Amino acid sequence: SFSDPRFDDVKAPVDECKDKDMTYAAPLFVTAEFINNNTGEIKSQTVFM
Amino acid sequence: IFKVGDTVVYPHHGAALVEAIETRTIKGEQKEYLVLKVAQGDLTVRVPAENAEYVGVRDVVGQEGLDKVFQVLRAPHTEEPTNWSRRYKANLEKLASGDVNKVAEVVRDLWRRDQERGLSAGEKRMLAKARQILVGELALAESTDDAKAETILDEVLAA
Amino acid sequence: VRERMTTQDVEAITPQTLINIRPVVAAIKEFFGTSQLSQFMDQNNPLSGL
Ligand SMILES: C/C(=C\[C@H](C)CCCCC(=O)O)[C@@H]1O[C@@H]2C=C[C@@H]1OC(=O)\C=C/C=C\C=C\[C@H]1O[C@@H]3C[C@H]1O[C@@H](/C=C/C[C@H]1O[C@H](C[C@H](O)[C@H]1C)[C@@H](O)[C@@H](O)/C=C/CC/C=C/C2)[C@@H]3C
Repeated sequence: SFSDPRFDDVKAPVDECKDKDMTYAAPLFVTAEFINNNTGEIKSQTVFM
Repeated sequence: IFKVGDTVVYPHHGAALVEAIETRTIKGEQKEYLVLKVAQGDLTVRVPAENAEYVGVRDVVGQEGLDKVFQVLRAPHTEEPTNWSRRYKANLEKLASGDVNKVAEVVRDLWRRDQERGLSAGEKRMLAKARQILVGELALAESTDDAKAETILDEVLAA
Repeated sequence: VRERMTTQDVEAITPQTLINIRPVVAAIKEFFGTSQLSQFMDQNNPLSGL
């Protein structure tokens, strides 16, 4: 499965990124979910996308 | 059987903790889905309490199992033919099997090996991963720390 | 994921093991640079940016 994307803050502000030639990014976080049909499970992590 | 707080050992993902029992349902039957989180990958597992023995969950091991794995250690007598690919396949099948005594047998075999000649990179990563999950099991069985269990190993690794 | 759903063994895998984010991050980085629609901001007066 795939559900609930949520963001963090940006890792570095605007002028510092424009100075040090880094991009102006922010991380994604998505709660994945793996379900086994035969025996019954969920496996819920917080996958860094 | 199960209560809140039992550090019950999941087979492959090491030892885990329980939080509660979810009475969620499929087809109207509210099964006892025990919510069982681990500390390794921060993943939470919900498992129905009926087929917990079918999936092979297991309670924590005691002093008799500690003496049994110490008996499996400190006994250096083994034979495997020199075609190391067969040895690699055998211990990988072991590692997918998931038994504490066999895990101890393979980490003592690889300690005997790298103590003697030297290992490959994948061999060293194999020994490190199996040794780390054995350290986690022994620490959560003896209710103590990683460095304590590693010193316990280093004094029982054929010392 | 559909490939390694079968080749992996069951009762051992997890969404941390199943997921490879590198084609997604390569698609994003291949869009923002080296595309037609992603161009430099034409700034020599504030009308030109607008
Ligand atoms: C031909 C073309 C863009 C040309 C390079 C510029 C526009 C040509 C029209 C004109 O002569 O005015 C098409 O552009 C896009 C996709 C296909 C085509 O790209 C193409 O096939 C050609 C290039 C596509 C991407 C290039 C990316 C990088 O190459 C350098 C850095 C990056 O971008 C280029 C700069 C683009 C900004 C231009 O801006 C123009 C003025 C200058 O020509 C440039 C400052 C201004 O007219 C500006 O206000 C208008 C931009 C057009 C908006 C985009 C339309 C579709 C610079 C040369």
